[PDB]
Amino acid sequence: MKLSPREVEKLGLHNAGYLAQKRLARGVRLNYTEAVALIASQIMEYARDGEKTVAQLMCLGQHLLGRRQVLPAVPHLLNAVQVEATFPDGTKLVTVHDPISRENGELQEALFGSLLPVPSLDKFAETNRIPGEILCEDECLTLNIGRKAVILKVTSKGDRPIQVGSHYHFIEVNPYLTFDRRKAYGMRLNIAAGTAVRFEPGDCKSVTLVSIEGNKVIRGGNAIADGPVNETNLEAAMHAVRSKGFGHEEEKDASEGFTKEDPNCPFNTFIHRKEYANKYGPTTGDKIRLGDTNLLAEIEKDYALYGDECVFGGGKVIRDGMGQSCGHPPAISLDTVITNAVIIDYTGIIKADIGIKDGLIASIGKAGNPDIMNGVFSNMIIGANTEVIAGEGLIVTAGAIDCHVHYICPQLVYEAISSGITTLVGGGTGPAAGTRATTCTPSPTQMRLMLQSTDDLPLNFGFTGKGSSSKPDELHEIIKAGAMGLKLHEDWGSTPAAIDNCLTIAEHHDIQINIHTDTLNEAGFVEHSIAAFKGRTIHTYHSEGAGGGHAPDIIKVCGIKNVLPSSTNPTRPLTSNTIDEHLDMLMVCHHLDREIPEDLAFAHSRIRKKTIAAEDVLNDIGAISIISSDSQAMGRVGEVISRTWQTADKMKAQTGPLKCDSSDNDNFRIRRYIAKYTINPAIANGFSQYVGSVEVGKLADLVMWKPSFFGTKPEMVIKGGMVAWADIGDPNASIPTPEPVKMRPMYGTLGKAGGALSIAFVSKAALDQRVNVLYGLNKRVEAVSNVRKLTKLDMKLNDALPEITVDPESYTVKADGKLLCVSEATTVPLSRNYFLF
Amino acid sequence: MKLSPREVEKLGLHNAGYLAQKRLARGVRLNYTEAVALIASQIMEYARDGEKTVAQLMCLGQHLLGRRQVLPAVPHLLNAVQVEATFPDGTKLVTVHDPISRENGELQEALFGSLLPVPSLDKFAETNRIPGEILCEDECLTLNIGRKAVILKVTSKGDRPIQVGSHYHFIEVNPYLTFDRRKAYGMRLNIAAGTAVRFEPGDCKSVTLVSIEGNKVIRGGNAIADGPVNETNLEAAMHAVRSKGFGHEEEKDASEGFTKEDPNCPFNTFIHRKEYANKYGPTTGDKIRLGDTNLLAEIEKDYALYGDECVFGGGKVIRDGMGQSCGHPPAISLDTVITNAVIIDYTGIIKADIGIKDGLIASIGKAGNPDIMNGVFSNMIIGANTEVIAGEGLIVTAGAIDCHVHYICPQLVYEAISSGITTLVGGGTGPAAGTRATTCTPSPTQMRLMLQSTDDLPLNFGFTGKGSSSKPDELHEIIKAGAMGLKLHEDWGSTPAAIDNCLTIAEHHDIQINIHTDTLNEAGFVEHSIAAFKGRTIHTYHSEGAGGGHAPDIIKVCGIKNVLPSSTNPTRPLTSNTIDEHLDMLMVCHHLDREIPEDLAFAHSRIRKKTIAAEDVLNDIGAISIISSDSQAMGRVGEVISRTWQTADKMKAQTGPLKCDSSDNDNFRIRRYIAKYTINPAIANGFSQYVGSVEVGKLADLVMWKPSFFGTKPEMVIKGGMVAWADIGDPNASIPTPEPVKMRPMYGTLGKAGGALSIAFVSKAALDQRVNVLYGLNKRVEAVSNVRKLTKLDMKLNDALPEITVDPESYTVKADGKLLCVSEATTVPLSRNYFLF
Amino acid sequence: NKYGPTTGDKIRLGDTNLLAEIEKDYALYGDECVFGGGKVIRDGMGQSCGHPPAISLDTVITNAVIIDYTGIIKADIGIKDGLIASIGKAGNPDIMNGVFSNMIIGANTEVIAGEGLIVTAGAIDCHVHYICPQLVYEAI
Amino acid sequence: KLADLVMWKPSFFGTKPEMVIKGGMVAWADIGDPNASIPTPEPVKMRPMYGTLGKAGGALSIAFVSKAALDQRVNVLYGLNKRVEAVSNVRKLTKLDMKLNDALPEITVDPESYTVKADGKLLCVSEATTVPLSRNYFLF
Ligand code: NI
Ligand code: NI
Repeated sequence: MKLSPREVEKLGLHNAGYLAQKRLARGVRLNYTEAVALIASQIMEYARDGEKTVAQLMCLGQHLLGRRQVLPAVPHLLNAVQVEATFPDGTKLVTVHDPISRENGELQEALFGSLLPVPSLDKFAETNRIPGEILCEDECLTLNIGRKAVILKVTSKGDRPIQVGSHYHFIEVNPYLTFDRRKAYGMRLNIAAGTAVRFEPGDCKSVTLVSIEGNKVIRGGNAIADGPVNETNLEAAMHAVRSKGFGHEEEKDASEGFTKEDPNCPFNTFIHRKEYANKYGPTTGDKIRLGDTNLLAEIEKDYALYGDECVFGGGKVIRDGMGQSCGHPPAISLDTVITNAVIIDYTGIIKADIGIKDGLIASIGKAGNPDIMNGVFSNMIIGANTEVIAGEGLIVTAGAIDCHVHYICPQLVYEAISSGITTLVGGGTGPAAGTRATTCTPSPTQMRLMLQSTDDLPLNFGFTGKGSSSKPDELHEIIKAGAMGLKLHEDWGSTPAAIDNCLTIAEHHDIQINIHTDTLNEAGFVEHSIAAFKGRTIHTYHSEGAGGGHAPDIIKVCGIKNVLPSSTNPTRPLTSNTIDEHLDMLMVCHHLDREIPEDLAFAHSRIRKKTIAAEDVLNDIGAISIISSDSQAMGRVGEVISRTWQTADKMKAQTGPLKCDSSDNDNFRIRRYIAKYTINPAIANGFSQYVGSVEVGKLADLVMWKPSFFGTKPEMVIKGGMVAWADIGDPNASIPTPEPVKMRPMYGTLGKAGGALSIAFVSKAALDQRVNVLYGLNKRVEAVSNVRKLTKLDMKLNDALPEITVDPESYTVKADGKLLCVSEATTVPLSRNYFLF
Repeated sequence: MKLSPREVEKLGLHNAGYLAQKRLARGVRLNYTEAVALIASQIMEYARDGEKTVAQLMCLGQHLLGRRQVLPAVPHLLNAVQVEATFPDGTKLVTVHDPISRENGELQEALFGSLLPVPSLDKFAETNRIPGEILCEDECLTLNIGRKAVILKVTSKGDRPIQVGSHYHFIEVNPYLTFDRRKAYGMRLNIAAGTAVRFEPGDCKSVTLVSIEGNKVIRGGNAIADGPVNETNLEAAMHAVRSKGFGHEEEKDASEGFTKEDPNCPFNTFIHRKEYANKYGPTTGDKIRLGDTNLLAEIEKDYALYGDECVFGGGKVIRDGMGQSCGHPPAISLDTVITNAVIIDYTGIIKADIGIKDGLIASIGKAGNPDIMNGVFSNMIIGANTEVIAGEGLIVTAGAIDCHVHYICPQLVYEAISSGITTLVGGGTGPAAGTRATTCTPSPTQMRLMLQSTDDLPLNFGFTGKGSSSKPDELHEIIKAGAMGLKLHEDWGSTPAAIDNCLTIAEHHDIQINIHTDTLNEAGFVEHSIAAFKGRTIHTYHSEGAGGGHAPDIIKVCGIKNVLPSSTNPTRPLTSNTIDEHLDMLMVCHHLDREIPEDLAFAHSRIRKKTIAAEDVLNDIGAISIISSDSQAMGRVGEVISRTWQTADKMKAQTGPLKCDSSDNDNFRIRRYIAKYTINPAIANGFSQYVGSVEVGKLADLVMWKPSFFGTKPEMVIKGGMVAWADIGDPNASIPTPEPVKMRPMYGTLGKAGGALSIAFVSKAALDQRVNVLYGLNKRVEAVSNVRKLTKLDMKLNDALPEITVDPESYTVKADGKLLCVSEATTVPLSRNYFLF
Repeated sequence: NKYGPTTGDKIRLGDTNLLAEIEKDYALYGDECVFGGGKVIRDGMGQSCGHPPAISLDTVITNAVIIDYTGIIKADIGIKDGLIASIGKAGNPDIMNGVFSNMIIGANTEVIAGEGLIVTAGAIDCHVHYICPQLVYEAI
Repeated sequence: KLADLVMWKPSFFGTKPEMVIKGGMVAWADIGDPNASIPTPEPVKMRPMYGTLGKAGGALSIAFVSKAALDQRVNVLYGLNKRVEAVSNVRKLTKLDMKLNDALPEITVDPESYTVKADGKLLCVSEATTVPLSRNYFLF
């Protein structure tokens, strides 16, 4: 065969398209992935026939699928489909535009080549909301306010077309443009940023120019007016215009004035809010739908001055001397800048540019050129050494932190980073039996081996040891070796003696203690474990008890002040299929038999509907502060984020807005829930200063999202200022977009680069021992700290302390005397519109 | 499932076979890949049935497909199909020989197991050239000229057979062979090299022996006659023959004489030219078709003396004391040798052996043993520490250089090396928006990160910085950090001031400047950019301007002496589908709207049929010297080679042979076009002393091609004397050939070996700073040089300087006053016979 | 005495009878690069301020008498990245005439005073017997 | 075995070696003035040779550790350029394994007079007023 790599990936695309074809043939409404796969594969097959031209397939691709063959969200999620295909002329790109544009598609065209029976149009059932929509006001914003303005008359004496950008210095335009070059000094076109004005040969146009702001320094272009804006440089520029032969004709009666906040001012350029949001992303007061959920994030504020947005492209703002600063020290220029980004964080939902330098979030605010723009600080200068990432219409979020990973395989690392998790904390050594059940890395030899094996991966890593011992010796040994925490587990012995020993060791070493308590109640009930805590800080994994813990009342720990509670994802939210799944999964895990009464009694005592339904409310009100994975140990590493937002959606459906929220937006709920997997795990584990939020000085572990895909599939995962993972298409494509578009690893994953972008979190004892030198780790290594004085009040936005009471018989849960109960959710968002399987 | 790694690959093979089955069922004629996939998959399914023997499937595989179910080239491309399958008695290899041997195949057998409807034989349409054929003369070559010859009478007294090779010392043969051992001293069988004479037990034969040449030293065998050929050693050998009991019987009247250039001489052995070309590959005067193209490469000369070809195998020349030297220093022994290779290079098209030592091309000439052969120099000795690569009937070409790579993903690196590109020059940091448009690596941090990430890849790498600045500060900073060139780009500002600044910096630092001129004509027209050049050397990317540049007449730079122009592949050659593809590709790239008149006007001004037709003539006459990719930025990395040859084919179809060519061969055109991606990029970028040609002293970045597959899919890519990538079959196969045959990475890609075989090209400023030590690079690092005094006359075979004139209105292009116009090509070679998708 | 000999002067080489005459001098009289308290090489006077950081010399030997097989001259030697970056006149092109871009004294430039000293290329000894490592110290 | 050799002049045996070879390379040697025309002239001192410089001294030596430490690969943990080997065969040793010194006398010491008997015979040696290998050789 001699198959090249692109043939292999195209064969995978064809297999996905054939799966979509079978599903379409049996009459199900396809989702986004299936529709894209079908359209791409059918375009490839029609190209393989060789009886069509590229334009014919551009027209044909719009007829394959209609609105009735796809889910109601697909027409909004699916704007175009690029694909490469080998015609008789060779490989050609062909792109379908708005492929879903009819009520019904041509199903014979859609299933062509598959040799499957074409289904009748009746087979597609009938039953909406736009994922990622921007809800704007019906207002026209006004650009370039408080500036000196002049309306000039320009005529082209050239024989070729001449576009000029919005921020290009107008006195330095092509010499074959004739106009009053004296009145264009220190001026730029008063038009929307990133747009242009075109002068066809001989064309005559009346333009409006507004003064540049900032330091008012002209650089670049033709070097006609190289220098600050003043009278002497104006005379020098006019002498250069006359000498070098640049078109100049005085217009004595030109119109002069100022741009005002006036609808009837002749110098003002207006732009509708919808057009503004389409061009640069939403501004203050707009709202964003988070995926296909019911949550609306309103932009609390916006750092941009309208008219000076940093837009990169051909003939756009970020260019030499216009939006790329040129006359500044090389060493204050940003390494990277994410432009026009909507930042969702636990602190707020804002619109800003994120400047990244040396792998840290250098600044958040307005970027650009202080020579040309107002409001640009010295930590936000875009220089000639600055890479640009376009955040127009994308959401920037901090990389998620998963604090309950079982290192059972290295493929869960790829699955986690592909979903936007940049930090894993947990324990394990592989698929050994001890780590399938526990997040313990027992041996120091295994600690060294796991720190060495994960050294090249572009994630932050933290490993915990086995704290289930009644004497402190081996705990000291494993903390000294690199363990940043200890784990008490029922399978090693989670008795009160072990709890006391592990907690005094934690107070000695300033590490966090994770506990999975005794489900059998063999040494005592939950009150005796709480007594063993002795008021000391402790993190409780899966505090509900579905993952495990004192049957039935482990959930009482959500009311204790010194206990930091967390939840695992497989119960988030309660749904119709949750109990059967969890019961029989528990039976599989524990090798239990349904036919023996004791085994089924244990299973039913441990998997409880009422206590999970209470867990949902406790997550909503802030009594549970962290949502983790428990990966491959009753947990899914790639669903910490999505499941969290699903919970939020459910709690808006069945409880309405929170008290702090209103009918306008869901900003407080969004902040509370995004804190559960970004900042609260970081505070709990003791590395809050490095990761967990989009804050200046923190590591640049960022995740880009389309608002239509928020919570399911990110556009790219940036690790330490470099793109670690991203959605990319065919490597042999003419552009990056053509199918198959997969979440692939980028240059941040190769060589010794992935270690240069990330941190290995260890204990203070291990860093004092310089385990990064002993083990030969290329990664950065930092010590965890500030975890022993923590109470529930330190969890951001999740500091509630209800008085929990569980009935021993009926398992009814009351918080402050009020019953906690929520209905089962028959559906969830962020699941079915997005995933092939 | 517990799927082992081989089951996954066999499942992929089955998927490819099922795709081929669906295509065959709808009645298209399969290509090579589809036919191989179908035959292998069907053999696997018949084995899975368990009702067939291996012989039954050997016979059955020849009847699945006929000549009417496959393209006309497939019967010549497809000689056999090996496949490994699980029969009821375990895993067995079954291989089909000449699987296309009927007009029509058994379509029920071909589609067996798929449950698809068998198509009637009428559905396959009707419409020849042999890919890779060797056109030889009707002449018989004569072996071993000017040697002393004796015809002896040998008889076997053994009870089991004795086969003797062509170069084995005949006095050293099995003791049970009786013959005149005195007349066999210093003699070897006068037969074709690598062949043998078989003595069945009791068999009595008459053989002809000719003297060995060179130093005439006998080594190895039975150690009967070790030493130089003389009288004293003859007497010692005869004493050893008598003592050790070797069969000896004097033949007083044995015929003796000399081998002559005479057809009717009794001592001469003749071999036909077709048999010679089949056995050892073509010799002087033969012709080779390059793939399925129109082009015929004639062997200009051959370094081989007929009779002493270095052939490796069982009982063949390269053996201890016959073709493997024994009495030389271990150090002068070659590390490896490519034998009997046809070398296509811009210098010439020759037949030679390539000796590689320490990762460099140690020598080109005749390899072997100077003790036994004439014409072997001390830099071409095959010793006991020499690996052998068989170039018999294969073409060896220098690894291609792609000078316009956008480092958007690391998968394009695999795509490039799998197609024969060994050196990438360009810029980028990942899928950031700044690098999807430009080949700029802006930050020094990103320069370090990218040099570290590509440290283990087995390719040569060169990174360029962002030169679009009006002051030199950040340009100095990024050149000092590792950048070996700068890119001026319209997206950052490609104005005359930036051009002047970047060019004076280039003159300072001795790096090359690549430019993407201003398409908007915002600061100047093309004459003003040329004025900004000020006669200084500059590389111009995609000089035609489809990729971008001054609308419509950037192509005028092809006439400027100091400009080194290049073209990108997606316009190479003009075909019927090119304009629609490029128009709508530009529309998606620049986010343009077809319904806005200005946007469509810009798009039509940029994508022009007349200049895209002009660049074909300009590449043919040599006015365009380099063909690059522009990978994933309107460019395909894996088609730099194929597209180039496609253009050559087109320009032979529509213009005939060049002036320097004749009706016999196309050697000058082949050299001119192979210079466009091997040597000219190397000269332009400043590392032509290391890579870019099959020349002694250069790095051994070689690509071995089957002549039928030349230009599409190489047999292997050697990097620094080690096989970096190769076409290999199932890992669990009994031999390397069985399907699925994929181009896989070899041991050159693992560990710290990939860096040991490559060069990272940096600036002189960076090598003086020792960035290979600062960044911890295991790769070799060299400085680029000799790029500022270059003119068009330094590009090899592409030094033409036509006087170009473009019409402002009609876009008509004239070179020296003559209209340049080429017809659209409705088909191309090297595309459809070879690729699955 | 102040800056070292200029064109036409002569220097006795040690206590030998050999006189090295300065063949030529790159200095413009009045703009000698002298480092010290209240001297020429200062910010904005003889130390340049308005140039890229990366063209500044790493080191500059000032007012040096260079004896070499090519000639016996008087010049400043600019060193950058461990190589002899340039030989000529160092200083500030804002204030001084005859300063090229490879001879700019910036704020990242170390100064060695060659006033009245002779500069020679390090000798090459091609017949060393590596009998001990102490001869290396004696040689250097 | 490792080539840890010591070359002595027979007139100087036991006091001052001519050279100490470590792993086939001269580690230390008696050498004279570095600027002498030959190695012999005074002051002749025992000086360290090229075996003691750079990463050569580790290339010629062995760091003896336990088996537990070699299993842990402490040569990799600590970044040692020296060769590392495990000690072994020390638990089954008796007096009879010491070469040429395997005698086992029955020793008896008097508690009061400290008189020592071996196999019942008094052990007594006179004090030596002089020793060789001390005064003919050492300056101090
Ligand atoms: Ni757990
Ligand atoms: Ni370009």
